[PDB]
Amino acid sequence: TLCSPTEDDWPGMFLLAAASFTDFIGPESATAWRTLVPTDGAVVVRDGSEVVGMALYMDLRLTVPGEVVLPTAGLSFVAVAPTHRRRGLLRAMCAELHRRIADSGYPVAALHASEGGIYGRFGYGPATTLHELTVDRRFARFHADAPGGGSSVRLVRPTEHRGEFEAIYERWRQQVPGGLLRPQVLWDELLAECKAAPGGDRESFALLHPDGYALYRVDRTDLKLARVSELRAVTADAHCALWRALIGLDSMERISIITHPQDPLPHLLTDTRLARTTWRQDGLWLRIMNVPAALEARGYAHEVGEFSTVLEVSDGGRFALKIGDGRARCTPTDAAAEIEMDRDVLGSLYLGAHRASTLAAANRLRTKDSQLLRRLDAAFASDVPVQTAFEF
Amino acid sequence: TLCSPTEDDWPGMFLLAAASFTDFIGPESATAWRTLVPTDGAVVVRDGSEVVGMALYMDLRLTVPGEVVLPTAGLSFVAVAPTHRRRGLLRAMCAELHRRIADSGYPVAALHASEGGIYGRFGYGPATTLHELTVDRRFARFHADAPGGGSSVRLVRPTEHRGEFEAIYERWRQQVPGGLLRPQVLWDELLAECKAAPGGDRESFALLHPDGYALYRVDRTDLKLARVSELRAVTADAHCALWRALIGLDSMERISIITHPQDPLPHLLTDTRLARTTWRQDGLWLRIMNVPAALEARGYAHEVGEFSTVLEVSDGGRFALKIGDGRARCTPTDAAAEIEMDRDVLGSLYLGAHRASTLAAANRLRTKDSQLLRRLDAAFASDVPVQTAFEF
Amino acid sequence: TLCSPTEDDWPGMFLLAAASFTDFIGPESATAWRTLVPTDGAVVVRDGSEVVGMALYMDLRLTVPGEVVLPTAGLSFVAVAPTHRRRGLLRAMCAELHRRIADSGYPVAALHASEGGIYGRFGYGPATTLHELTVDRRFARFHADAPGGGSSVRLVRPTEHRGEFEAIYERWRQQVPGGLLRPQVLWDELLAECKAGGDRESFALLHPDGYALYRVDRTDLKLARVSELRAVTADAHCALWRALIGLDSMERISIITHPQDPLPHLLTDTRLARTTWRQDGLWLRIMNVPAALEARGYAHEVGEFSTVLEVSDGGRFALKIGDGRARCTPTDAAAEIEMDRDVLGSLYLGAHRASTLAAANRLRTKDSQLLRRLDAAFASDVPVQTAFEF
Amino acid sequence: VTLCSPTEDDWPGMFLLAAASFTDFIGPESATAWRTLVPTDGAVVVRDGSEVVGMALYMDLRLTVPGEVVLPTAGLSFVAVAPTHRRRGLLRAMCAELHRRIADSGYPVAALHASEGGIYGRFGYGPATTLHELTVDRRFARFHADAPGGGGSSVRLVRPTEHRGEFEAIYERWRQQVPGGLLRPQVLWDELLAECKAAPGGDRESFALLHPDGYALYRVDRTDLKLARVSELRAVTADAHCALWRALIGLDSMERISIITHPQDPLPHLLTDTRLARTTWRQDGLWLRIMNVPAALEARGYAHEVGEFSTVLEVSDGGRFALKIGDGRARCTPTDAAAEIEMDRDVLGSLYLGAHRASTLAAANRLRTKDSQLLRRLDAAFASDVPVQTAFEF
Amino acid sequence: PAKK
Amino acid sequence: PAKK
Repeated sequence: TLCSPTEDDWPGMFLLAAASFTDFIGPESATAWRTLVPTDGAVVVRDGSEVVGMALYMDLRLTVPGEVVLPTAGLSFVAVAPTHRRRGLLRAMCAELHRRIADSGYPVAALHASEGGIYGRFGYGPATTLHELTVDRRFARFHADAPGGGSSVRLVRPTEHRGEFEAIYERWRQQVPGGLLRPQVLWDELLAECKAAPGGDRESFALLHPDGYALYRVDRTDLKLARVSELRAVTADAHCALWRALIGLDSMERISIITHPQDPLPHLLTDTRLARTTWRQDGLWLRIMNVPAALEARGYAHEVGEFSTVLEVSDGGRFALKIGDGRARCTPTDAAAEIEMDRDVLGSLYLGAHRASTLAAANRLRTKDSQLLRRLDAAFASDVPVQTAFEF
Repeated sequence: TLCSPTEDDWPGMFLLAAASFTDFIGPESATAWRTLVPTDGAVVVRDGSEVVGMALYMDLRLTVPGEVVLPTAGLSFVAVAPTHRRRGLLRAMCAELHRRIADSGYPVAALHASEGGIYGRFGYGPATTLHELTVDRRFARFHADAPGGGSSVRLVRPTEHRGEFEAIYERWRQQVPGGLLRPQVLWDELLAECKAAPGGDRESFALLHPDGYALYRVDRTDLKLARVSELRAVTADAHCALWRALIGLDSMERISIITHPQDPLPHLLTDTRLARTTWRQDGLWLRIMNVPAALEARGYAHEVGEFSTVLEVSDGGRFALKIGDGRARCTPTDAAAEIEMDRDVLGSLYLGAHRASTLAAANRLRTKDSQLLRRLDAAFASDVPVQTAFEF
Repeated sequence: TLCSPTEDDWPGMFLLAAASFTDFIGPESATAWRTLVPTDGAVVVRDGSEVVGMALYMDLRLTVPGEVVLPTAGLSFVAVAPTHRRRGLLRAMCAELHRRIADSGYPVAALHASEGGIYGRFGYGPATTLHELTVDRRFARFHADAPGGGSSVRLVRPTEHRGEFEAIYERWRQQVPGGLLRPQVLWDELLAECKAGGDRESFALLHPDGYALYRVDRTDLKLARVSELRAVTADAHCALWRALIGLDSMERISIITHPQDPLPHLLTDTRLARTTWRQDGLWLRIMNVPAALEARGYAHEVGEFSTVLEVSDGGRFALKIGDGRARCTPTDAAAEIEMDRDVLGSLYLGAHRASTLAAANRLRTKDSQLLRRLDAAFASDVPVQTAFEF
Repeated sequence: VTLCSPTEDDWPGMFLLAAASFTDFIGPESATAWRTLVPTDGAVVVRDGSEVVGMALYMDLRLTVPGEVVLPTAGLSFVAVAPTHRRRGLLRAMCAELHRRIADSGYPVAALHASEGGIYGRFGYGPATTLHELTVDRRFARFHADAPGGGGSSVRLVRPTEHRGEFEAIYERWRQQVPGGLLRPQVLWDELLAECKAAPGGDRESFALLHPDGYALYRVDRTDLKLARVSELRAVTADAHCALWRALIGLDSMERISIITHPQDPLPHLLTDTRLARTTWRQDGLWLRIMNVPAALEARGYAHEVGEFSTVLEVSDGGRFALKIGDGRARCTPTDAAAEIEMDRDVLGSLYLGAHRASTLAAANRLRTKDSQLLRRLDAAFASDVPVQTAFEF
Repeated sequence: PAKK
Repeated sequence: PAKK
């Protein structure tokens, strides 16, 4: 049987979590994140009795291009016990939740993936790209053209300067596509991670600027590496100044960060190659729930000319689309399709990470008119580069 | 003293090469590539006597966006002896050659870099991106939407099917931006690499299609890896069919390739993540010699509207630029600059690898009007994704 | 900007320390180490406010050749914030402390380096040499000549036998060039480290004339790291190694020791004691050139000789050496030997030969006989060792 | 099982034993060149009964010792026992016979390079030199202001085979003025300059850096393409040494430069950061056995710096010798007088070139003596003015 | 960095 | 793959 969990079902859920997720934050931490789950925003499958499958969405706020902020159902905590595997439990659970997500009026739903081959079938496409840059800071000399050739950056204890990080991040997320609202309970947990753990992670330090900050710490195994967990920069000045400081860490050999494909750091240095890209992976995954609500709400490029078409989502209806002067009108229709794609393919397009020509070349979105293909690339392209906010 | 080498200077040059380049093709091979060097297209520095520094360009043909083919001076074989290092020899040699390149009417000059921090000062910017994808082929299952769910691909000895690879590659290079003409002497050398080496590289195999081919071989250390050295695909059918075949190699665990950031292979599979990006690096580097000749010859996006501006190259004059209906008129001027950049920054923009907003965010190209910044991104964006042809 | 730290500045300094040093002892431990820093021994740079630069010296007692004990300024805790680097902050701080150290009357100052390239300009030269031996103890068999071939060595908990290690160390440091006095607060902090998710339990091998502090490595469970081996007699040294090679659990035993350690010669295979790692240990800046040279003992073997020594920006002196003593007095006479201040630091304890430095042109002289005489005179009878990191 | 000197027919069987017992076996062709240095009755073999199951030999070498004095030396090498005939007594029998011949041939010293450090002590061989691998990360390497030659550089990049004469003249000068130096006959220069070419999928091509008073042979490591291994750095003057290292450090292609050198190499002191010259490996090099104590000790040069002093020295099972060192030379004749200093024969080997101090050996109890003043004087006397080096492996 |  |  499938149903909404009572209070009594939570102990069981945490066991399943602990057995399924190696990075399971823990019972007390998870209670903080469970405030973000709305009434009937979580489902469990009991064994006829113990819990054998679960899933839930949280109430997030995703920033999309043109600085517009959509409500987003953040899919998370999804697991099926090894004893009840390959039995229809995920399919039954991932529907139902999508029924509840759609009934609550969420234009989009989003997740972070544990494997990239599970989520495509449920209409989730990769929407942002993660991009690890590792800099050998012994050789890193800045370009003459880089800004700031007194220092405004400060080295501080992260816990002592909570409020400044909130104000900076609040600015950040509102202007950057892919940004998420970070409620108070998530800051509680983030500043709790900064403290020195007993025989595990080392102590976290912060570099603070008025327009930005970096959270970082030395890696436990590699003592000469500094893992920057989070760099939030609202101005280019802050971005440059924060990296000037990071490269000033004379203790370290290497500085690593998980950032986005258009991070300007390689161009800040004399040698572009010194900021080696060591690891690429898909970050945020999107399933567009309400196609016209999602497309209308999004901003588009002024530069491209006015154009009209009809778009089909594979088992998801068919929609007239007119884009012009950087905004779109999208309405349902029975008229013939000029473009066809699976629901996930629209997700990848939506924040502008993946080009429609690349997807078309793989035959993932079909269209006859080649001129209409080029106009999708230009239209769905994002002015501000796309970034990944935080995992959930 | 600095001068053009006589026949007698070549023995000496090869010694310097052998001491400088670990991947030095060898005296007999290099004689083939030396047919591509034009009269007075190479310089040597003698010790007052033995050769202590050298450089040269070859006569290449680079394809640029809008399928247009520019003559290009391919900088190569550049070295300075460890005994005569930090003495002004590279600066004196890299000028002079640029004098000869400019005098012969080459709109552009290009190279491949041994270190990324040497070339920026001489006006060379990274123009293409290399992108190693490694696929675990045991898990790689194709998407329903992928083409071809008899086989037209054939497994053959590369040397037996030279002429078919030429015809395929000739098609390829003419349509893809970053493509290079491959003269007969380079095919001679490529098919000579295919043979089994004595206790080194293994034997090369070929997968042949009418619209494409793949050259590959098993790695010497990792026997379960197949290194695809070169995949040339003119249609999406060929691209898919060639990878279907490659993933059919039941012997191997992994297939790796050095390709471009918009290679559609991840979208061909069910799991996008199975095509892991393992290595990113700058490929082809461009120095624009004649700014208006280079910009006028290039194609531009129809989609973006008509717009005019004035562009300054740092110590390289100042140019009026009007772009509209997918073509540009560029002429010298003394009028004030709306956009300013170092000569290398134009190189990075030219094939459309790097966005002007990313470069501007690093303060590498300066401009006041933000609307003019967005129009450069759109205009210099390439319709066909940019690829790297072959090293030289 | 530059001024001595008040009581409120220390919270700021430990933040700078923990950011600059991965091996930072912590606030509680650094307060114990601070009792060795004198009044006006520390400097800070404040941003004007928060502290962005620091440095200090500790009151140490360094043992030099001829078993002579010198007051020594122990430079440590030197750090410049990553925001304010390449800005003259280190240069300003170092010059002020050297002014203070000099005016206070210290003949020498000393430090342990995080990088080898920073310290040569400030007058500091590598004095001692660290030398890691790693013995594959499965194959280790002692020579027939090895001393002591019931055992006098006991296996003990280190915290239970503090007084004995103090007594043994106090003997050791007084008779060995490079030996440092170890006050009560550093024994407190050493015996705090013995107790055991990180480092494993430290054990002790106790002899009347020596001790060995060792523990099993956290990653390599078949390796025992000897953190500290202090031996007064040769009997002690050998008796301690027999016991160490006694450890059946381990495959390898490792120690950070000195180049002239007699462990290889104790074994039938000298090659079994593999020198894995080599590095400089203690660095020396001679503050007062005449005071340092006259306080030192020299080799009796060398016959009497007289010369004129110049330090680059540290005076010129008539150097008379004979009968294992030196007179060092002012002069304007033509210089016979010239060197930078750090070069003398490296000669001082006797680790580096003047021939080796002369071959790299770090000390110039046109008389080759004087070069030979310097080697012989400055050589230390007892081999040079490294006391402890500070 | 009978011991006897090999005939011409036995060498094929020796090379079979060589190839089985030595992974780094130069090969038959090379071994036939090295065999010109093995004098008449220089080799012995042991047969089963038939085939050869044990072998040993010595070469006619010339070792330079302190005070620039060149002693004839028996270079022990090619020593092998078949794996089927171990723990039998064959090596003991063979090494006993060779040392008998070396003594009758009038060699003051015999010498070898080890394959294990625990086999050779009981046959009277002690480690005499020390090998020392420095590894400079040349990206960070910057030379000190005081370093020589900081105009046109005198160093040239050359193909090693094209300038044979120049490397012979430099090496001949080097070996004569440096302790541990060995004469390199023509046949070895043939084999050394045959190695410098490129091999089929094996060792990469060797290059050379030539100075008037110095040279340096180097090649890129087959596995580490960013590492240049310096096989051989011979330098006469201090200028030649620095000039060669500036060139080596000028290899922009490479990340690291490594070399097997000696403990007193002045390279670290040539840089601004001494710590950049990381000693990555340390091992015993040349091993010595004193055959005739009077001829060896008298022929060596000693430190002028120490005053005159006399003593009596015992070698464990090799007689007893009065010794009188003073004014650079030393007198040494056999005697029955009570020993003041005792040591095993290998311990004299180690002291001889001057790598190891007598204090160190004494602290270990390898040499015994009551007078500590006599102990201090031994260090001083036997210490070498010119640092000890390791010429080439044999 | 969080949850699943 | 070629030349330098």
